[PDB]
Amino acid sequence: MENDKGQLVELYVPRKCSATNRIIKADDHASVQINVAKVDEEGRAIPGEYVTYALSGYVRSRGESDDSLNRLAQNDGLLKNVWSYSR
Amino acid sequence: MRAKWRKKRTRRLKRKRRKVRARSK
Amino acid sequence: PKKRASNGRNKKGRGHVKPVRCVNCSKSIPKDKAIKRMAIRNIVEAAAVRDLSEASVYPEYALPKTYNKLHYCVSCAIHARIVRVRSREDRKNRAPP
Amino acid sequence: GWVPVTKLGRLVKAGKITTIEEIFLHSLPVKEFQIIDTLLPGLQDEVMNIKPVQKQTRAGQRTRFKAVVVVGDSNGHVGLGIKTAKEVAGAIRAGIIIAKLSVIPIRRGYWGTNLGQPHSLATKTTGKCGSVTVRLIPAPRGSGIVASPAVKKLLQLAGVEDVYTQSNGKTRTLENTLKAAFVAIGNTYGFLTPNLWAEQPLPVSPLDIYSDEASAQ
Amino acid sequence: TRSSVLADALNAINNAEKTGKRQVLIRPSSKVIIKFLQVMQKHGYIGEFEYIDDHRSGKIVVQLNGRLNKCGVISPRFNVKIGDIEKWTANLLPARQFGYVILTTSAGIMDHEEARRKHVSGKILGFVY
Amino acid sequence: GRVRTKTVKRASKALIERYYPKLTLDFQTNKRLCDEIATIQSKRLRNKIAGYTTHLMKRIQKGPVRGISFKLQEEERERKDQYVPEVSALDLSRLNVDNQTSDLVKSLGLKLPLSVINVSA
Amino acid sequence: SLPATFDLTPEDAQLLLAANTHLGARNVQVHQEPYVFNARPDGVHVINVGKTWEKLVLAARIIAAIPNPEDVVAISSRTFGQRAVLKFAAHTGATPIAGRFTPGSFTNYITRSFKEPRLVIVTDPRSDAQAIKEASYVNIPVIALTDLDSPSEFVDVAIPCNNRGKHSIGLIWYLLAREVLRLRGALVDRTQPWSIMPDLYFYRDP
Amino acid sequence: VLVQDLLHPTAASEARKHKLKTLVQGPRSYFLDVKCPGCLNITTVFSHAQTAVTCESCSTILCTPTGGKAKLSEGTSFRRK
Amino acid sequence: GKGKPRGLNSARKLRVHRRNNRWAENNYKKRLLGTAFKSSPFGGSSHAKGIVLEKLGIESKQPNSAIRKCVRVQLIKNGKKVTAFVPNDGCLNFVD
RNA sequence: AGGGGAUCGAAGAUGAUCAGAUACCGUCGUAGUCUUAACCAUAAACUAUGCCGACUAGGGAUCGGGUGGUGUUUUUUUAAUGACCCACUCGGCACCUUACGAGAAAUCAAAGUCUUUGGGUUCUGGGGGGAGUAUGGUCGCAAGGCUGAAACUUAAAGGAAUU
Ligand SMILES: [Mg+2]
Ligand SMILES: [Mg+2]
Ligand SMILES: [Mg+2]
Ligand SMILES: [Mg+2]
Ligand SMILES: [Mg+2]
Ligand SMILES: [Mg+2]
Repeated sequence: MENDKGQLVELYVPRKCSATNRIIKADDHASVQINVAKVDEEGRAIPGEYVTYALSGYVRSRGESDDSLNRLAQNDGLLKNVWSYSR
Repeated sequence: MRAKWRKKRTRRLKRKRRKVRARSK
Repeated sequence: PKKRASNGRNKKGRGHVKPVRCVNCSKSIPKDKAIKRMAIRNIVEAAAVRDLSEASVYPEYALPKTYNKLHYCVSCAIHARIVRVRSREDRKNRAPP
Repeated sequence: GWVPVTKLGRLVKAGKITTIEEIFLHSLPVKEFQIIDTLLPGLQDEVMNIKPVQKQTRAGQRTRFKAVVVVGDSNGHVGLGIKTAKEVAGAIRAGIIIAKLSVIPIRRGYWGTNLGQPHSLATKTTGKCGSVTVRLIPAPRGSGIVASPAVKKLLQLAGVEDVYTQSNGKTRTLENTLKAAFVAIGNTYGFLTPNLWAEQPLPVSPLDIYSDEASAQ
Repeated sequence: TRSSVLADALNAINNAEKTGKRQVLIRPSSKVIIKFLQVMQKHGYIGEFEYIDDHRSGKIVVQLNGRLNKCGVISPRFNVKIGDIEKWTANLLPARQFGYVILTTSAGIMDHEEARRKHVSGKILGFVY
Repeated sequence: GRVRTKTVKRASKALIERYYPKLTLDFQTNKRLCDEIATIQSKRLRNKIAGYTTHLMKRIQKGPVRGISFKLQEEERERKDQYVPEVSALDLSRLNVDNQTSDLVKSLGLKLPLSVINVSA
Repeated sequence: SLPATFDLTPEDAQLLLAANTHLGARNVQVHQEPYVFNARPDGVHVINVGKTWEKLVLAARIIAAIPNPEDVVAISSRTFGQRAVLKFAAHTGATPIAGRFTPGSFTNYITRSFKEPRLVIVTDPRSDAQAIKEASYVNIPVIALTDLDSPSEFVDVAIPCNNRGKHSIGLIWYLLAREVLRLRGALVDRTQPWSIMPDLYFYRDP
Repeated sequence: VLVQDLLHPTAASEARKHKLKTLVQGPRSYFLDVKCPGCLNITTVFSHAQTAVTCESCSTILCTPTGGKAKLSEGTSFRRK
Repeated sequence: GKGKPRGLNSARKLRVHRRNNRWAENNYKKRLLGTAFKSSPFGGSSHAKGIVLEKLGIESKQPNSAIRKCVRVQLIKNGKKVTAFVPNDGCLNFVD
C-alpha cells in the first residue's frame, strides 16, 4: 500500500489469476504464466511481444485451466468459437 | 476382569446388601 | 480404530439379517458376515472317471456333480486358509481370485 | 565458490536479478541457497529448537537430532527450516540451508491510519500445522510483539514490530507452532484487500527476457 | 426448515467464491437479500445480479468478480447500539481500513460506516470483506 | 556363483561404448586391448572385464543390447527411422464417413470427397 | 485476429479425417464436454476437429513464443508417440523425453536427466501423469494431447484428439511441428505444405 | 466449469431437467382434444388424467388411468391443446 | 447449528445450561458444596494450631527409600488428628 | 399363569484331558428355546456418527416410480401388454476415484462450507479411579430399571500413528 505522503510502501505487488482474480502467492508453485505470441501479417510470431494470461495453482489443480484459458483467449480473439458461454 | 464380570460381582453384592438390610428392618 | 468401512460384514440398511451356522464348527454367524464358498466337485474323482467308464453300463452317461454351499465363520475360514489375511491396502480389493 | 546449475541461479549470478522481490513476483522456485545469499546478504539466523528424535532398533535406539532454524532480515523476509541429522552441528548447518530456501515475503500494513512506514500486519491471518493454530492480529504502534518467545523471534526476524497473537492447540509442540506461525505470515500476501483490486499488465518473467544467459552450451 | 433465507444466500455465494465460479444461483430471494447484495454491489464486492421472477419468491443470479473473501450473516440479529458497532467491527472484520458490518436500521439497510455518518443503529445482519 | 559384479559390468559397457571399432570377437586379443586402452590394477580383473566384454560383443552381433549405444548401431538407427512408407496410408485409395462426422464437414463448410456409409447398430 | 489462412483447410481436414483424429472416447469427462459433437450410435463420441484445429494453432502460438527452442520439452512415454516426439525433436529445438521419464527430472536439479524447461507438451495426461505432476512443482505450463476421457489435471491447453490410433498421434505431433515451423522463417509460405509427408511421425512395425 | 450463463441455458438442458428444477418451474403436462370413434364431439382431456374420462357418446372409456400419462382408449384420435 | 440454541430469546436456556454444566468443575463443586468448611481438617483457614500426639516415621513412596519424620497433631479448634511434615534436615528433635 | 414341549440346551450329571479342570472336547439332560394373556425396558439397541434446512466434485452400477425412443423379444406385410436395451429425471440402499476442504491421525462428500469462528433446535461431556458405588426417591412380582453422590486416592489414564 501507500503511506500518507504517497510513496507506495509494499515489498511487491502480486500477480492475479486471469481466471479467478485470486492472488498468486510466492509459494504457488503450481501457478503458471501463459504467453501467446502475437501474429502479424502473413503469419510470423513477432519474437518479443506476447499476449499473457496468468493461471493460479488452484484452477489447474481443479482441472478448469483448459476451459478458463479457452475463455480468456476467445475474449481476446486468440480463439474464434471453441468456447461457449452457454452449456 | 472385564466390566461385565465386575458388573456381575457388584450386582450379586448389591442383593447381599439389601438382603441383610431386610433382616435389620 | 476402525479396520473396515464395511465393519466386518455386508449390512448397511438392515440392523439385523439372520444367523447362519458355520459348517466346520457350528458357530452362529450373521448371513452377510459369513464367508461363503460354492463347492462343485465331480461325483467321483479326477483319476477314477476312466475306472468307472469301462466298469459301468450306460457308456459316458453323465459323470454327475456334487453341489454344496459352504458357510464359514471368520476363524474357521482363516484356519483353513480360505481367506488368507491380507495387507492394509490389498484388503480393500473385493475381486474373487 | 559457487557454480550455478539452475536457470535462476545462473541468471542471479550474472547480476540480472538484484532483488528477491522479482522471484516472489514471478513465483519462481528457489533451489540453490546461494541465490538467497546473493540477493539477501544480511540474513541473520537463530536456531530455535534442538531435540533428540529416536528410532528403535534391535540393538538399542538410534538417536538423531532435529534443528529448527529461522532466517530473516528485519525488512519483510523470513525462512523456516526443519532438519534432522546424526550430529547437532550438521542438523543446524543443513537447517540453515532449508530455512534460506524457504524464504517468503510478508505483507506489512497499518493498524489505523497510514501515517509513516508500516508497523503491523495489513489483515488478520491464521496458520495451522497439526493441532496448533496461530492467529496474528494487527496492533497499534508501541504495543510490541505480543507473542510467545518462539513466535516473537520469528516475527522480530520478519520486521513486524506491532502485533497481537492468539494461539490454540498444543502450542508446546514447538515445530508445529512455528510452522503454523510461518503459514500465517505466508498467508498475509495471500489475502486480497481492496487496495490490490486494480489490474496489472502481467509482467513477463525475467527467465525469458534474459533467456540468452540461461543454460549455456 | 429454512430459518434464514439470507444465510442460505450468502452461504451459496461463499461456496461459489471458494470454487472460483463467477456466478451463483440464489433461492428464494428476499428483500433483505436484495438489500444486502446492493451494499455488496455498491462497494465492488460483487458485480451484476439479476432477479428471475417466478411467481413463488424469485431467484437471483449474482455475477462474482472474485474480489470477495467472505460474506456471512450474524444470526440472531442482535440489537446493536452506537457504542457497540466498533466492538462488532473489531471482531468480524480483518482490518480497520476495509470490510463492512451490514446493519438493518430504521434508516435502511446499510454498512457500518454509513451507519456512523447518519448516526443510526439497529440490528446486525452480517459482514462482508 | 559366477555373476559378474558392477565393476566388471560397468567397465565392460564403458569399454564397448567408446571402443567398439577397436574391439573384436576374441577374448585372447580383447585382454591385450584392455591393458592398452584401460588401466586395470590386476590380471584377474582384466580377464573378467575382457571376458564379459567378449560376451557382450557376441550378444551385440545378433541384435542390439539395451544400455549400450556405441557408434555403429546409432547411425544405423537414424538411417532406419528416416524411412517413410512411400506415399500412402493417408493419400486417398480411390475417405469413408458416417452421418455424424459428415456433419462436421458440413458445419465447417469444407468440401471434400466424402462418402457416407452405413454402420452396424 | 488471425487471417483467413489460419483456418482448417480442406487438405488439413483431409488428414484429420483420414487419421481418425475425430474418433473420441465413449466416456466423456465433464471438462472435455465442449469438444463433443452429436455423439454417435455404437457409443463413440465425435470430436469437433474445428475446435481441435483452433486449439492446435493456439498451442503452436505458445510453443513459438519461447525464445530458446531447446528448453521446450516434448514427452511421450507410449510407443505410438515415441517416433512422433523424436521427429518433433529433430525438426524443432524440442529436447525430447521419449520412454521413461525418470522421476526427478524437473525437480532434483542434480540428476543426469534434469531439465529446467519453459514448456512441456505431453502426448497423454494418463501415461505421462508423472511428468504433469512433476511440472506442477516448478511452474511449467502443459499442453496435453487429450481424448475425451483423459484427465485435465494441470493441463493449460488441451488438444482434443484421438489417443488410440497411431495415425492420430503422429499426425497431431506432425501438425503441431508444421505450425511452429510456419510461425517462423523455416517454412516462410504457409499455403505450401512440406516436402516430406506425415508418415515419418508414425510408429512403425516391427 | 466456473463460467456459465445461468440465465440462458440451452433448451436441451432444460428439457432434460426436472419440472421443478428449471429456471422457472412449469408443468410438462398438457391437454388434449380427443376424437371418440362414435361421434365427433370434443372432450378436453388432461395428459395425466388419472381417471376414466368419459364423453356423452362412448360412455365406457376415453382414457385409462396409469402411474403417469393417461392411456387413451386405443381407437380414438387426439391433438394437443 | 453447533449444538447450543442461538435464538435471541433463549437467554434462559443458555443460563440454565451453563448453571448445570458448571457442576463438572472441581473448584466450583468444591466452593458451592462448601467441602473446605465441612469436610476438611482445617476449617477453611490457611493455618491451624494443635498439640503433638506422637512422632511418626513415614516410609516414603517408591521409587524413593527414606523416612520422612512426620508428627501426629490433634488440632485445637476441631480435635481432628492429622499428620504433618517436619520440613528441614533434622528439626524433628526440635518438635518434641 | 395356561398350552405345547421335536431340536438345541445356563443348571446338573457323566466320560476324558490335565499337576489340578467344578473349563474348553464327548454323551445325557431341568429351566429355557415355541405360543396365548400379562410383566421387564435393557444390548458393542452401532454407522460407537441426533434431527430439520441450504450449498460445495467426478463417475459407474443398483432398487422403486415416471418421461422419450418411428430400439430389441412376439424379425410372422408397415409386428399388443409385459420382459429387455438406450437417454433422461425423482426418491432410496450403497460403492469407486480425488482431496478441493476437514482431521491428531486412522480416515471423511461429510467427520466439508470453523480463529475469514453465528441457518434452526434437542440431548450429552469436563483428568483417571472410588463408581453407575452408597443413600434417598420413583417404577417393577422379582430380577432389576431410571435418577444419583461424597469421603478418599492418584500423575497420569487414554486416542491415532512410527520404529
Ligand atoms: Mg485392533
Ligand atoms: Mg443390530
Ligand atoms: Mg443403551
Ligand atoms: Mg450410544
Ligand atoms: Mg433402498
Ligand atoms: Mg471425571
